[PDB]
Amino acid sequence: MLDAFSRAVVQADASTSVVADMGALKQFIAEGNRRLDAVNAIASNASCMVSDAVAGMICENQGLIQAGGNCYPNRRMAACLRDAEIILRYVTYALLAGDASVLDDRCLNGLKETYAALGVPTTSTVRAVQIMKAQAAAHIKDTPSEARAGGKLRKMGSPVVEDRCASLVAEASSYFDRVISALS
Amino acid sequence: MLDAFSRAVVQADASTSVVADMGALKQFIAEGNRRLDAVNAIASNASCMVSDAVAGMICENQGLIQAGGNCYPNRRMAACLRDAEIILRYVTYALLAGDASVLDDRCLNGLKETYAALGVPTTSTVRAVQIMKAQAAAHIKDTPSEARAGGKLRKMGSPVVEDRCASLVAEASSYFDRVISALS
Amino acid sequence: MLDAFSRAVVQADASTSVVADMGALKQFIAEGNRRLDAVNAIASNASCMVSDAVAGMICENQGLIQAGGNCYPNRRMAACLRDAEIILRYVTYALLAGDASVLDDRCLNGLKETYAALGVPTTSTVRAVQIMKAQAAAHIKDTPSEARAGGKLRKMGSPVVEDRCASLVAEASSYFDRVISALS
Amino acid sequence: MLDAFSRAVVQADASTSVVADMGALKQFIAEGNRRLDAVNAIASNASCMVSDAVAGMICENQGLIQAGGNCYPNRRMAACLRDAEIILRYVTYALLAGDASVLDDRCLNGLKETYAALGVPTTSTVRAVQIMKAQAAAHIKDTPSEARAGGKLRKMGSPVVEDRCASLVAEASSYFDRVISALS
Amino acid sequence: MKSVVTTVIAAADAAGRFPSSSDLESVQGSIQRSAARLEAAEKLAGNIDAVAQEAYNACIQKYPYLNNSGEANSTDTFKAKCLRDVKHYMRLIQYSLVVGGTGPLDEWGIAGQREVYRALGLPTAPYVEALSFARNRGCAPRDMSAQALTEYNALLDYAINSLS
Amino acid sequence: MKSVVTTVIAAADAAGRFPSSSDLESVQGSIQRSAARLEAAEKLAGNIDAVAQEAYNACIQKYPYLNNSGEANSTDTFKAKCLRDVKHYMRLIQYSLVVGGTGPLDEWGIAGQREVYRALGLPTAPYVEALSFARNRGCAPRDMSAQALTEYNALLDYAINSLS
Amino acid sequence: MKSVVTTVIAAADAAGRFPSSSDLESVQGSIQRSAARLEAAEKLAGNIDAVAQEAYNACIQKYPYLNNSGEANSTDTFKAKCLRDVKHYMRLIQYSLVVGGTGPLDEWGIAGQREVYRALGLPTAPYVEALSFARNRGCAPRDMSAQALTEYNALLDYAINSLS
Amino acid sequence: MKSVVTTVIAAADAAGRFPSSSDLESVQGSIQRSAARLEAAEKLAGNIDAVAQEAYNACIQKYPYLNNSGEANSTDTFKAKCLRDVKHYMRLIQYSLVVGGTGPLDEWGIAGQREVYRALGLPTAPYVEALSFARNRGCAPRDMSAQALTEYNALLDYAINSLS
Ligand SMILES: *C(=C)C1=C(C)[C@@H](Cc2[nH]c(/C=C3N=C(/C=C4\NC(=O)[C@H](C)[C@H]4[C@@H](*)C)C(C)=C\3CCC(=O)O)c(CCC(=O)O)c2C)NC1=O
Ligand SMILES: *C(=C)C1=C(C)[C@@H](Cc2[nH]c(/C=C3N=C(/C=C4\NC(=O)[C@H](C)[C@H]4[C@@H](*)C)C(C)=C\3CCC(=O)O)c(CCC(=O)O)c2C)NC1=O
Ligand SMILES: *C(=C)C1=C(C)[C@@H](Cc2[nH]c(/C=C3N=C(/C=C4\NC(=O)[C@H](C)[C@H]4[C@@H](*)C)C(C)=C\3CCC(=O)O)c(CCC(=O)O)c2C)NC1=O
Ligand SMILES: *C(=C)C1=C(C)[C@@H](Cc2[nH]c(/C=C3N=C(/C=C4\NC(=O)[C@H](C)[C@H]4[C@@H](*)C)C(C)=C\3CCC(=O)O)c(CCC(=O)O)c2C)NC1=O
Ligand SMILES: *[C@@H](C)[C@H]1/C(=C/C2=NC(=C\c3[nH]c(C[C@H]4NC(=O)C(C=C)=C4C)c(C)c3CCC(=O)O)/C(CCC(=O)O)=C2C)NC(=O)[C@@H]1C
Ligand SMILES: *[C@@H](C)[C@H]1/C(=C/C2=NC(=C\c3[nH]c(C[C@H]4NC(=O)C(C=C)=C4C)c(C)c3CCC(=O)O)/C(CCC(=O)O)=C2C)NC(=O)[C@@H]1C
Ligand SMILES: *[C@@H](C)[C@H]1/C(=C/C2=NC(=C\c3[nH]c(C[C@H]4NC(=O)C(C=C)=C4C)c(C)c3CCC(=O)O)/C(CCC(=O)O)=C2C)NC(=O)[C@@H]1C
Ligand SMILES: *[C@@H](C)[C@H]1/C(=C/C2=NC(=C\c3[nH]c(C[C@H]4NC(=O)C(C=C)=C4C)c(C)c3CCC(=O)O)/C(CCC(=O)O)=C2C)NC(=O)[C@@H]1C
Ligand SMILES: *[C@H](C)[C@H]1/C(=C/C2=NC(=C\c3[nH]c(C[C@H]4NC(=O)C(C=C)=C4C)c(C)c3CCC(=O)O)/C(CCC(=O)O)=C2C)NC(=O)[C@@H]1C
Ligand SMILES: *[C@H](C)[C@H]1/C(=C/C2=NC(=C\c3[nH]c(C[C@H]4NC(=O)C(C=C)=C4C)c(C)c3CCC(=O)O)/C(CCC(=O)O)=C2C)NC(=O)[C@@H]1C
Ligand SMILES: *[C@H](C)[C@H]1/C(=C/C2=NC(=C\c3[nH]c(C[C@H]4NC(=O)C(C=C)=C4C)c(C)c3CCC(=O)O)/C(CCC(=O)O)=C2C)NC(=O)[C@@H]1C
Ligand SMILES: *[C@H](C)[C@H]1/C(=C/C2=NC(=C\c3[nH]c(C[C@H]4NC(=O)C(C=C)=C4C)c(C)c3CCC(=O)O)/C(CCC(=O)O)=C2C)NC(=O)[C@@H]1C
Ligand SMILES: *[C@H](C)[C@H]1/C(=C/C2=NC(=C\c3[nH]c(C[C@H]4NC(=O)C(C=C)=C4C)c(C)c3CCC(=O)O)/C(CCC(=O)O)=C2C)NC(=O)[C@@H]1C
Ligand SMILES: *[C@H](C)[C@H]1/C(=C/C2=NC(=C\c3[nH]c(C[C@H]4NC(=O)C(C=C)=C4C)c(C)c3CCC(=O)O)/C(CCC(=O)O)=C2C)NC(=O)[C@@H]1C
Repeated sequence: MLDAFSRAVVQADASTSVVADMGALKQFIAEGNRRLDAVNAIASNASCMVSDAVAGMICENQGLIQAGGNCYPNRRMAACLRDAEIILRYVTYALLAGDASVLDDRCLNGLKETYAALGVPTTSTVRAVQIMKAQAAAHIKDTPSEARAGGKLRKMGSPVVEDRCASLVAEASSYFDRVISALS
Repeated sequence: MLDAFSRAVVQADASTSVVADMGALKQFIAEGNRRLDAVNAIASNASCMVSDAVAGMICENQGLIQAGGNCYPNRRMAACLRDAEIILRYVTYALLAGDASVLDDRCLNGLKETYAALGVPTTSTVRAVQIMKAQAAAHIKDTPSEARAGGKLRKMGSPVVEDRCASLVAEASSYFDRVISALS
Repeated sequence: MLDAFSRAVVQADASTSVVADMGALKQFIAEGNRRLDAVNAIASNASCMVSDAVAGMICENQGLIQAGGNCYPNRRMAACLRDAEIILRYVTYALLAGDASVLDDRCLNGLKETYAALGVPTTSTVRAVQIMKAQAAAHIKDTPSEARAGGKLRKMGSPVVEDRCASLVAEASSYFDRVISALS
Repeated sequence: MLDAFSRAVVQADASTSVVADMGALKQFIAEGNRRLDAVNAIASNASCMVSDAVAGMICENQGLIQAGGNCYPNRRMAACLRDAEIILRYVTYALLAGDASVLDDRCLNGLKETYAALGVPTTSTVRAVQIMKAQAAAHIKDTPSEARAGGKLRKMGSPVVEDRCASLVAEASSYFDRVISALS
Repeated sequence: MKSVVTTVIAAADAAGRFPSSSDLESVQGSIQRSAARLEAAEKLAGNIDAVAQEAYNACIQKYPYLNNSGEANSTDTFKAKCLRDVKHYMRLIQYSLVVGGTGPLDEWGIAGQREVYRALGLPTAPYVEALSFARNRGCAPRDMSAQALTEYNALLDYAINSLS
Repeated sequence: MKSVVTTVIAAADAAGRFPSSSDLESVQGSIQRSAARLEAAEKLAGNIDAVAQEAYNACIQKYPYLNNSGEANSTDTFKAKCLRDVKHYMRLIQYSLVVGGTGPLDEWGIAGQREVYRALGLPTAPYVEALSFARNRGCAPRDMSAQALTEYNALLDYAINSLS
Repeated sequence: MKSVVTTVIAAADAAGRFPSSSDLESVQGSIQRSAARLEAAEKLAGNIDAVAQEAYNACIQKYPYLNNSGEANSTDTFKAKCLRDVKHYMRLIQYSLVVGGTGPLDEWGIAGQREVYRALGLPTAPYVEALSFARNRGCAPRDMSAQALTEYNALLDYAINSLS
Repeated sequence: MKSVVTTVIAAADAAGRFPSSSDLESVQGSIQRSAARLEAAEKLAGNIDAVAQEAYNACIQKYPYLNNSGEANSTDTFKAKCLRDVKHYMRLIQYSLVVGGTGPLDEWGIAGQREVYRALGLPTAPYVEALSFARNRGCAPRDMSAQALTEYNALLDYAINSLS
């Protein structure tokens, strides 16, 4: 796998040239502590996120838990919970690395085809990923609502700035969006 | 794998008949010492042949050692030298056995597809094989030139006949041509 | 494994010196065709030797084929027949090599211990091997008796010399004796 | 494996108590940069260390490279050069972790018994380890002599203090002393 | 036991490598972060009894049914063991803070926990609530610095996620 | 298919080696021994019908019961097939003489023979007797040179051994 | 490709773990150590030709025989390739400084290097000498900061060891 | 130890086989070829000092730089080991001639040679030049028969190739 820095190196090696622009990478370092917080905000809340996302996928499409549904029986519900957590885990890998390659290589490649063979509806999967995308954004910004959290509300306590890590939110989102692209 | 003799037996078995025409096979025996020399001539000079053929392939195509070239970086140059040795080794098996089946079965089968998946360039692969083909012919004829060999020239000192084993030279070349056809 | 020549080499290396005394080695080559006939003599009659030897061991000890006997039931008789063939096979290897190392390393090392844990009676094993030794001697000499062979007598038709390959007879016997020594 | 910190944790868990005195451990952090230089000093000069030390073991004991010697022939010398590097590698691990457990678990345990079975001479093994211990100390102090180094002298260029990291030198030497004790 | 340095050593050993630049870099990280997590570690070391008592109190207040006959907090032995369990987790968190990896919590708390509580009919919700209390309880700068509290909460959430 | 050259090529390939000194040497043995086994292969090629016929005749005279109703030589079809089988073995022996290794016999005759005759209720003793007759039949110099006869007999014994 | 972050990600994935405490600490190392190694990377970026040229000159100075007929520095093509090779290593070192792991140097320089040089009959001493010259050449603060020079020298010693 | 007979035995044993047709043929080749290779093995055993001495001299004449301070032929001890090394190879070649397989060269010379020479900074070009000189040196019938010279030269080339 690659990270933000080895990505720049691979692009430089394509022309057998030294890496000259180290500005975008200097900014990577400058926002390093932020990035660490964003990963911490997802990892720390992963279990709540996954269960709430799969439960939300289900409450929006009851067919999933009725007769013939792909979250039925217990074995399938458990497999689905597992998958949502796997996808979230590789997304957090990508965010910590600053590069999608670990997500592409080890999670998304061949996944659509795997689900097709199995009959796992990619559309419901996309929805669970959409919910996790929204969860992640709010945890990174440290602005989760009580409405969506209940007694499970967590606050991260990271040092606040006006943009609330807008760029990292966008980056995190792009990774979820890669998942969604891959399953469509 | 088959050899020259089991090849004949396979052809006889196709009509469930005894092997009666032993002319070509008594001839194979009569030229047995020649064949061992020819195999000795290639095997003894194999390292020099492979490095010179790969060097030749490169000096005729500098693209291979520039950015994006398939003999770049060190890992790829090494894999290429390895492959040239492998191909030559299986050709020498074919020549020792007097039959192409070990080469077809253990080396050529599926190789074109392997190379296509990796992006190993056919034009250059064929060229390396072409040079090894010319090398082999010269070493079997025991007429290598100081011009191509320089300080590394080797003379086999085998008993000379006028034709200089033209039959074995043609056979050796046929195996190299099988490689080329297979890669084509 | 070693052969007669690599054995001499190993002893010559012990004093980092060349192999100068080619005396016993020229003799080895000189007896080459004989040795080949001796191996052919055992290999060609191997099934008859094994069945006769195991049958001989049993007719001398009927306890072996009664309840509690080590050749009872069918599975044990089969195992014993197999073992006799295995031992004879390695003895033929040693004879072909002109050195015991293959017999020692691949067959005899640990066999006493294997047999003691299984309860395979050493005395009966020795007897089977003794009979095979006597068979081998006669077949190498090409003097098997009608008395012992019955309808299954085989004559090798090798070129006769007065001592009837006494040297090679003693050698084969020495290998059998190594088996008996290791199982004693 | 354990490190300096988990070793303290393990000692606290024995009385199922919290880790209260972080005195030695605040000290560990304070000297952390020194420790990293010390590991750099050894890793960066490992090849020179290993070759010089094995050649030293040898020039002090010519029996090793004569017939019967444990560094004869080429294969054994290579095995020895390998083992010296392996031991050095595991010592550097212990130094980086600040705990011998990785050295004990993965390298030293069972090693005296393995060498005993092999006939690898403990007295020579100890001397090679002795020279590497001497090398490491000088490299960690950044005071190698031109005498022992010749053209291959290396200066690390770390910030100098009076005691020249006396603590870490003692720690490093204590790991080398564990290896010697394990074998002797 | 998993820490910064045992993770990179394990990785290097798997590849037969000497410590190299990224290994040393990783260890510089533990040096840098040590101040924050050891601050937490000291705070927890010096106040572990009180931290655990109130967290245990919280879960029992959340779940009064545990005091009922035949339930997990109904006898004196039970009450004693439950408080003890909460304290066990806090001590392994303290361990993990010193180490800078989840190693101690992984090996001595989490591994086997589900099997044990299943066998004993111990509900996991009280464990989660006790840890959840502790997780929401602290505030910086009153209890410790913001970064030390981050380190503390992170290990609590880690333990919470292992039961969730 | 096993012969002198395929064996050493296969061994060389397993270690990634070019043919070397012992491989070339081994093939010289094929050159030297070819005269004797090809003499035998040519004698057999030219006279295989009569050779197989008398071997077949021998096994039926040893086991007249095969001619009884319900037995393996009792019909015109059974008789033809039995003689055919004997000829098959002689032909594979001819092949093994040409090749100089047991490959043809191994692959096209011995492999599966025991399952086939078991499945079909064919006793093995008449096969053994047919081959055994053929093994005892030849004499040198009458039928071929002494060394050609050695090659011929060795393959017959090899076949016999495979059924015994 | 090995860096601080890919090493801990790879270890977490093998165990099916989210990034945890020790993984974030490791990456904090990258944050701290990046200034020194990126300083060296920028200097190398701006001056790699001169750095490589003088390291190449030094190895030829050490081994004049390389200029002799049939030797590896004896023709114009040979001379140009040798300098190019020296520059390859420095560029890979530049890459490794940016990444903060030996990744680029492992995969694109060291892997296969022994096989390539053996095949072409290229001696390894001049490579070592060119890298050794470069190793001993720098001083701080003239060329770069002391810690930048440490990162630079560490990768040169890494390459030197891979050839020794 | 690889030879004609151990190769076919190893192959037979792998398959649970008695020695058969192609095994005995193979050994016949060793009988036939032995006269040529034992001629060489005798010529070598009786003159190895002189043969190794002029080979060594040639590699030093080719590479005078080896005599310079700090180079691999500069001290008396160093000169003695290099010649000793040249003689080692010729002695393993003598063994290989006796055996008729590369086994002795394989096990006692080639195995580990790369790791040894790279560890000690020993250039391989002079090893190759010494063997190359010996390989080009001989002529027949002057030094031995043309076939004995063939056997001699093949093992020299086999050793050269292991280093190239
Ligand atoms: C079924 C009837 C049904 C649901 C179940 C629920 C699913 C759902 N959740 C969100 C949004 C979020 N969920 C969050 C999760 C958590 N917040 C916490 O503090 C804890 C740690 C954790 C577990 C409860 C978060 C942070 C969000 C972000 C929004 C917010 O206000 O916090 C959505 C909306 C997703 C979207 O915007 O597309 C849904 C659908 N909803 C149901 O209908
Ligand atoms: C790059 C500028 C370049 C080359 C490198 C070179 C490649 C090349 N080589 C040949 C032909 C042969 N090479 C041989 C090799 C050897 N001869 C020896 O005696 C030693 C043992 C060994 C290693 C050097 C041999 C025997 C030949 C046969 C021809 C001959 O000997 O004259 C070719 C020609 C291919 C052909 O003839 O079709 C090429 C291109 N040439 C380069 O331009
Ligand atoms: C039980 C009643 C009983 C026996 C069974 C038998 C066992 C036995 N066999 C021998 C000696 C030999 N057997 C030989 C075997 C064969 N000869 C052949 O020609 C075919 C190919 C093959 C299978 C029948 C041979 C060659 C001998 C050598 C002696 C000889 O005259 O040929 C012995 C004697 C062994 C000894 O001397 O210790 C015994 C005990 N005998 C039984 O009593
Ligand atoms: C054989 C005749 C013989 C030897 C070979 C040699 C072995 C030896 N070496 C030492 C001590 C050291 N070697 C060091 C190695 C190096 N220094 C460097 O700068 C480079 C990078 C590297 C390789 C050359 C070092 C650092 C030392 C420490 C001492 C010092 O630097 O001065 C010893 C002494 C061991 C001891 O003290 O017990 C020996 C024996 N000596 C030989 O006689
Ligand atoms: C968006 C992600 C957040 C947010 C993040 C910010 N974090 C800032 C600083 C900061 N964060 C940490 C913790 C981090 N570093 C580590 O080493 C580890 C664990 C190993 C972690 C989790 C530290 C140490 C620091 C620096 C100290 C400090 O500044 O207090 C930060 C300020 C710096 C910057 O602007 O980049 C921000 C903005 N803040 C937000 O607004 C949302 C909620
Ligand atoms: C084309 C390949 C050559 C060439 C070859 C010839 N070799 C001839 C004879 C010969 N070769 C050997 C060595 C060979 N036999 C072995 O057993 C082994 C290894 C175990 C080897 C390498 C021997 C023993 C002999 C026979 C003795 C002799 O003639 O000295 C030969 C003559 C016979 C024939 O015509 O077939 C030829 C022609 N000759 C050439 O012109 C090119 C260069
Ligand atoms: C004791 C074993 C025997 C005996 C053996 C003799 N064999 C003699 C010569 C001989 N044998 C063979 C066949 C052998 N050579 C091969 O290459 C192969 C298979 C590939 C085999 C089985 C040959 C070719 C020859 C040489 C030609 C000939 O002599 O007809 C032999 C005479 C040579 C010598 O004295 O060593 C003997 C004595 N003789 C005996 O009396 C017992 C029964
Ligand atoms: C005994 C080992 C040495 C010695 C060591 C000292 N090093 C000191 C400071 C220092 N070293 C480094 C490099 C190290 N830290 C890293 O993060 C990495 C790679 C990731 C490495 C290799 C740094 C960054 C520092 C601190 C900055 C500086 O001081 O320039 C040091 C001074 C601090 C202290 O006293 O502990 C010492 C003494 N010094 C010696 O005398 C011997 C040769
Ligand atoms: C949950 C959001 C989904 C859903 C998921 C199901 N997935 C099922 C099986 C399954 N899933 C994967 C992909 C997963 N494994 C991996 O290794 C990786 C990445 C490294 C991922 C993403 C695989 C390979 C398999 C098959 C093997 C297995 O069972 O683990 C599954 C069971 C299918 C069945 O048995 O019928 C389900 C139910 N299903 C849903 O309804 C939502 C949309
Ligand atoms: C060099 C300083 C010694 C010496 C060393 C030899 N060791 C030989 C074999 C050998 N060594 C080890 C231990 C090594 N392998 C490991 O996995 C680890 C720790 C992780 C270590 C330290 C083993 C297991 C073996 C056997 C397997 C193998 O050969 O790799 C050896 C060869 C002995 C032989 O085969 O005859 C030597 C020469 N010998 C010396 O003379 C000096 C004192
Ligand atoms: C408190 C939040 C709970 C509760 C807990 C009880 N636990 C009981 C027994 C028990 N607990 C553990 C886990 C503990 N031991 C350890 O070694 C570690 C980590 C190092 C931990 C967290 C174990 C292994 C056991 C069984 C062995 C033992 O008796 O200690 C327990 C007694 C139940 C019984 O004996 O059946 C209780 C009551 N009780 C509560 O009300 C909430 C749910
Ligand atoms: C040696 C003198 C024997 C002996 C030999 C006799 N064989 C007789 C006839 C015969 N033998 C065969 C088999 C033979 N022909 C082959 O083509 C091959 C191998 C390819 C072999 C082994 C056949 C087919 C025949 C009939 C045709 C013919 O006459 O050759 C024979 C004539 C009398 C008879 O049929 O029995 C003799 C005397 N007889 C002996 O008693 C000694 C020991
Ligand atoms: C410390 C004062 C040293 C010392 C240093 C000198 N270096 C000189 C020239 C020089 N050095 C380099 C390598 C340097 N440039 C780089 O770009 C990088 C890494 C990216 C490094 C390590 C170059 C290319 C040059 C030539 C161009 C230049 O002048 O910078 C130098 C001038 C005289 C000379 O060439 O030797 C000095 C004095 N010299 C010392 O004696 C102490 C130990
Ligand atoms: C053939 C016409 C060559 C040629 C041959 C010459 N060789 C001369 C001397 C010489 N050669 C060797 C190597 C030889 N001795 C051995 O023991 C072995 C193998 C074990 C071999 C290959 C030695 C050791 C010597 C010196 C002792 C001696 O004279 O026998 C030679 C005499 C002058 C000289 O030293 O060069 C000749 C003429 N020379 C040629 O030009 C053609 C091509």
